[PDB]
Amino acid sequence: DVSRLFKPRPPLSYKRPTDYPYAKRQTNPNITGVANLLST
Amino acid sequence: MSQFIYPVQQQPSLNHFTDPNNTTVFIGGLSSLVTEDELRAYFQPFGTIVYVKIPVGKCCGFVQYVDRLSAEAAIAGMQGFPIANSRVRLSWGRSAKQTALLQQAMLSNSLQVQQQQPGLQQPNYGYIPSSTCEASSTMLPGCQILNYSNPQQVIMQGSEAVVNSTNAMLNRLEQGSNGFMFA
Amino acid sequence: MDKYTALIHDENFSTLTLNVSRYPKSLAYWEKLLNYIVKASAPICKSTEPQLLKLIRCTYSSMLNEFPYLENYYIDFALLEYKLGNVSMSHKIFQRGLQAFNQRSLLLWTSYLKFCNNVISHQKQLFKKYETAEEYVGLHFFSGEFWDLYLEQISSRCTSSKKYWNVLRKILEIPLHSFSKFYALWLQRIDDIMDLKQLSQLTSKDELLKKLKIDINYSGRKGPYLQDAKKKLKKITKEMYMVVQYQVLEIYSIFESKIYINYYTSPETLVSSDEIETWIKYLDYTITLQTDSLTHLNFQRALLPLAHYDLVWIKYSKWLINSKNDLLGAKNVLLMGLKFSLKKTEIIKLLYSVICKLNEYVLLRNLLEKIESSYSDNVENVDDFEIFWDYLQFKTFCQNSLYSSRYSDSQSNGLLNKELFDKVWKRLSCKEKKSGQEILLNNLVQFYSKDTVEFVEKNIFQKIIEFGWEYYLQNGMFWNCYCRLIYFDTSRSYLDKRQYIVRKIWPQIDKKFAQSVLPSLTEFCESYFPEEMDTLEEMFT
Amino acid sequence: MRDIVFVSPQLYLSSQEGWKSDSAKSGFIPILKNDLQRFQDSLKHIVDARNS
RNA sequence: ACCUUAAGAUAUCAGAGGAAAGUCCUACUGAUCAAACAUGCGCUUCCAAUAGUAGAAGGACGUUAAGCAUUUAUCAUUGAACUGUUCAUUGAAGUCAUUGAUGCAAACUCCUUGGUCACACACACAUACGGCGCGGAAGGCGUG
Repeated sequence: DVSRLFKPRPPLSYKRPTDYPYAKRQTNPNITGVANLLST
Repeated sequence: MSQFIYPVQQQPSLNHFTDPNNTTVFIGGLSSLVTEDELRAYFQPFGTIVYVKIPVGKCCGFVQYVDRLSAEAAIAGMQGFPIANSRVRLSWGRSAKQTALLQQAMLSNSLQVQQQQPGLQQPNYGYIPSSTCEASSTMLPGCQILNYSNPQQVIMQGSEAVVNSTNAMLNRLEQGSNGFMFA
Repeated sequence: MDKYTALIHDENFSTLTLNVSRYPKSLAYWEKLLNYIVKASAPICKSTEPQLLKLIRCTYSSMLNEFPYLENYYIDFALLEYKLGNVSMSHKIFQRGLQAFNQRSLLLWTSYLKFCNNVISHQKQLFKKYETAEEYVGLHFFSGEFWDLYLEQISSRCTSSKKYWNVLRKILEIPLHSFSKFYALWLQRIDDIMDLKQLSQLTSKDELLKKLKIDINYSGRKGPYLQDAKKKLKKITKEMYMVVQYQVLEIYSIFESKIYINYYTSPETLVSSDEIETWIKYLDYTITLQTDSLTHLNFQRALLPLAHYDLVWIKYSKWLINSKNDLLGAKNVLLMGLKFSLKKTEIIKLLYSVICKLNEYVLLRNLLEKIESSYSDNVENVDDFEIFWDYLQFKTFCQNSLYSSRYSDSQSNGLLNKELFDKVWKRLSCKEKKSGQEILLNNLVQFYSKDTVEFVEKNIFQKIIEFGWEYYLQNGMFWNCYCRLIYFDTSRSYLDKRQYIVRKIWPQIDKKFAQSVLPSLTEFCESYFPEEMDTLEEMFT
Repeated sequence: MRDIVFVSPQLYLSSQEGWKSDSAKSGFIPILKNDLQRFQDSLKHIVDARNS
């Protein structure tokens, strides 16, 4: 009766991820420069 | 108070049918044209035999095997098999001394008490029940290390037993056709 | 100096590995070597030497290939591989172990499912594994643990709570060792029902209305009516329990109480006669019950203690032949028992006959070639006579079927073809070392035609007569065979054959062999030649 | 592998050709390649008995 | 045996008074805010057949079901034939699954939930519809 009450839930099922991988996560690169706006 | 209890039961009073150590087979309905040798020939290949008797004029005999397995196989296989044109009904029985004791005890109607047949004193390792022998060994499990003499002593089975069995089979097939034995 | 090289340059490793390689079938040296190789790796972890791990894996695999029936080492190897971090190879090990038992092994199934629960984590696949396992090993007498695992998994995962009823209903009828626990579960779970509609979990509405006279949609006062339904259901459960208790108590009282050993120990073990007798009786009882799954399970369960005895292999093949009519099944069972049994003589004979029956003669020819090659093509000099005799019979059958007859009247040359006659005469040349001389002579006699008897006499009996081998010359059964060969000939007239015997054969024997040749010769004389008996006894004074 | 080779006493005593291999098959026992000569010498008397 | 501490504050602006410049305070006074508690709005939405064997909302980690349609099951080295293809060998990893996965769709079975309230079995309505029975749930707004 020591740990007969804290029976955990069954292992969580696996679902294919719908997000980007931790290696591919990034913000926007190739942020274009600010000098072109000043002219026009 | 627990809801699970071990089962308990009453004993069936040890007659010849309810004895697990009983090995003798009571053959009834013999035609009186059969003798001890022919009956032994009938009941030999199911196992080794301690004794075979046919009371004179009582139209019934007894076969005392060594193995309970042999006796059960004999009863299961030889049932209704006609010896000397008369069908035969097999059932369990008792010995000769026990038969005489029971007859005197029911003539005197005193007790009618039976005694259980002796056991083999387990554990036994050499023997394989329901096995036949007629006449080195590494004592490996596959073979049969020990066996019973054909009538009684105990002999260690060898590799030449298969040769001897075929030799005797051919001998009794040649001679038995000429007619020196009905067995 | 690394741990692996230090181990491999240790002297004890050479001695243990040599004992193992010298005595492959003892398993004491196997287990000692495995304990040593495991213990020499003090930490078992993911960072220990890859070479050492590969060595441990190969040692375990070699032992499991040598002894296929060790459940505990399958489990231990799979658990060690699980500890090493990868579970795919653990699954492969468990599946290989299950296949080694033909999927019927309670301990392996229990440990495999206990490991599987933590790992698979996919409801459909896990439950399909459970359904597959129950089909093979569910009817075991000691199958309480497997059903406990199944019930706890269902109660933990399922939320509809109908599969629990549908599985406990099946469990209620199997004669298990611990049927009482499941009956108590059933009684409590029926006792905790609280409304009429939940009785539809038990059976169908039409069935309840028609058999038990219980109406689920009964509207009104439902307290006493639900109590009536509970009483009727408990009566039905009591009758089910009566049947199951009778079955289980009979089985335990007769058979299961006498069996003490249920585990495969080693090829060097001996099993007791009482246990053999009770195993045979129990197998017969199971066959009589006529349940195919239960019979297969009981045979595979009986193979564990007495695998190396071959009587259970023979009995299993006989059952598959004459009760299920499955000759391919019998061939497979005997072919598998060929690996295990230590006698192999009766199994080889029965396998020969079965393969002849299935009209598969190419496999028969291949088996004959293999058994001849196993003795370096010198099977004619084998110490054990039975293997040679069976091989000679079936090789003669194949030779007759393959080569056209070289004698008249389509009298097929059985043992008179130069391929087999060479072997027969080579065995006859030993003359005291072997055991089947008389059997070979007597089985060579039977030909019964003019040219065939002429050939047999001239090649075997005349040649031995001229060589004068004392062992055969003083053995009266040889003279009986010669006289019987001549006398049963269908070509000679009676006067010709009597003349031939009396004036040729008998004078050819020496008088100093009288005290040994007289019994069999007189036995033949009394049976066939009562008139010539006077001549015999006069000449043999 | 390294410093370990598989030998099969049954196939060796049956005078066949594939008694030694580097693949882990059924009926194969590991052995040290340095010590294969002593493995052969251990079975010498039994193989001579079979030959005679 | 190890441990003994972040520091501040508790609606807000404006006006009158008391202890040049802040500084503090006022069971002081206005206005705003926030909280609690009462209390209302012709406020807004929702509250299940019995005149019947139903239905609504949400589930199923339920069955049919191997449903109907698609699609997947290693890499390196060496030898051989071959016009890329096939067979074998050594090494390296390797979630289980293929009765799976994914796409589509339907039937069935079952669980939880609710005023299963009262009066009615009714000819209404253009300003379109007495929102003119008692409660309950949830919000919106107003007053004290």
